[PDB]
Amino acid sequence: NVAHGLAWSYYIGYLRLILPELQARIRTYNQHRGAVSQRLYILLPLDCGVPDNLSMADPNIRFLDKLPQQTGDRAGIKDRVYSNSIYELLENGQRAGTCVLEYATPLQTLFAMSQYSQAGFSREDRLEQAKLFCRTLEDILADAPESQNNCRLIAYQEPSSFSLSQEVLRHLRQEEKEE
Amino acid sequence: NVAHGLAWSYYIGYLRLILPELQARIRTYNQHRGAVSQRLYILLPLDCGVPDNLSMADPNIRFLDKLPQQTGDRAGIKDRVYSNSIYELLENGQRAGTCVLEYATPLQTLFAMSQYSQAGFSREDRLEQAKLFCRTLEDILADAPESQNNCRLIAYQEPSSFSLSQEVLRHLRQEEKEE
Ligand SMILES: Nc1ncnc2c1ncn2[C@@H]1O[C@@H]2COP(=O)(O)O[C@H]3[C@@H](O)[C@H](n4cnc5c(N)ncnc54)O[C@@H]3COP(=O)(O)O[C@H]2[C@H]1O
Repeated sequence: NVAHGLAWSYYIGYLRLILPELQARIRTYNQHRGAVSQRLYILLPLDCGVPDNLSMADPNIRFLDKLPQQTGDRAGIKDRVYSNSIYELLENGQRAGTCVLEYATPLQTLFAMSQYSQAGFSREDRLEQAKLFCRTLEDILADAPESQNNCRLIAYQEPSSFSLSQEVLRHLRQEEKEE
Repeated sequence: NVAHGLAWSYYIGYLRLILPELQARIRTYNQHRGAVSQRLYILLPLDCGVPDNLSMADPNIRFLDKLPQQTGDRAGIKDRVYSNSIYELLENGQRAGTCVLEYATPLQTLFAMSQYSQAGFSREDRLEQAKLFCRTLEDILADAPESQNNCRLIAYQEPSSFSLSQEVLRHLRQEEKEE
């Protein structure tokens, strides 16, 4: 049940420090083309396949720019930088949305752990732990609307023809339906 | 035993990506006063008290500068920045050493978890988990001399008159004894 600790680490050491400041950074970018959505969209692939370049996971997800970096002193590191990337979502050659998009990195940690023999984490427990991570993280944000309003969890499982851009657009449009 | 997963997360998502590049960044700073030591000194307070400003933990630990930032694309974030701070260690008004110093942030996560009721982590298990983190992390680096040569773990426990700068200097001088 390592996924439980990674979910809490994900919130304590990240979501709870950037999301209270995200709207400010979003509106700052729009001021100083297209309107960036005001939520952090977090990709939770249950197969734990976490590429580093989204464009390689789906060409329709096209990097646009970066937000204004957030900084802060943490654990003896001066000016620890929290940066986020803005992606355009394409659909049949058209820009259907623009949002701050990224994977949940701890799912990449789960994947790596399953390969290290010293970690005592079997390759078979990847899916189960990924789901415990999603469930735990969802339960955490349910008790912190400050952060829940600032992000949407996009958990998915590829069966083999899958569209990641279409998966994001579904959440991005259901959010605009209640805007 | 959440400490086990945080230790592996600490290595997979950090130590294993900066330490192979640390010497290059150290020597770059010395080129482009005093010689910075060529190891990352990581503070592991077993009481899990992890301030964000080292100078507040001990005035003899004085921030000097930052290293050249390392960057890389991780989990959909373009140019994720890994930064490190250089500290001078004072001793009776004299500069006894200079090194890249910082706390192990996951110990700060353990502390926060113990306060959240939803996390199911008792306040009493802080010390035990801190030690499991130290032990686990030490065992990981023993199997990766690439990273072990590039860092020294400084685990300590305050009894109530403690000197943190003197604690670091002891490790910094034992390393120069076999230089
Ligand atoms: N700037 C950022 N950008 C994107 N995501 C961020 C982030 N800061 C935190 N997170 C998310 O939160 C997790 C836990 O962060 P934490 O700092 O407590 O725990 C971190 C931290 O103690 C250490 N670490 C990683 N990157 C670091 C950095 N740039 N500076 C200092 N420590 C770092 O490794 C642990 C695990 O890192 P990991 O990435 O796997 O897991 C991170 C990551 O998924």
